[PDB]
Amino acid sequence: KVFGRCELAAAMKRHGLDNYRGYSLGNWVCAAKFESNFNTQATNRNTDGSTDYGILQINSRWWCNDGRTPGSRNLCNIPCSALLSSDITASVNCAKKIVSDGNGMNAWVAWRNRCKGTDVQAWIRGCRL
Ligand SMILES: [Cl-]
Ligand code: NA
Repeated sequence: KVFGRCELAAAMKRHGLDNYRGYSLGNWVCAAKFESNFNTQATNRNTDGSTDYGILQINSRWWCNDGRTPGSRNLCNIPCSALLSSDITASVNCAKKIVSDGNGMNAWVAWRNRCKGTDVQAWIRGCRL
């Protein structure tokens, strides 16, 4: 599923991401924009052999099981395929664990490089929230 910007903002809000660990909704929508371009089906192989999955490009080295990442953990206790669903519940639940891991949203390199310090409120501007 390719979400609309405000459609994704509404779904992230319903699932409790709006100001989760102090990160406003625009931060989450900005991260999704540059990670996946709002595509739930996005996958990307990393140099280390891990893969990133879904709207927030969650990595198989720590967070989900894909059966092909040697030495990895599954700290969200989910198949990585669950992160590609049109229903973002699994991605949101796993993102809450990741953002709580100690470095906040710096866990998402694209958030640090393209969202951090920017006018992230622009990502929810015009949305009925
Ligand atoms: Cl933080
Ligand atoms: Na894994």
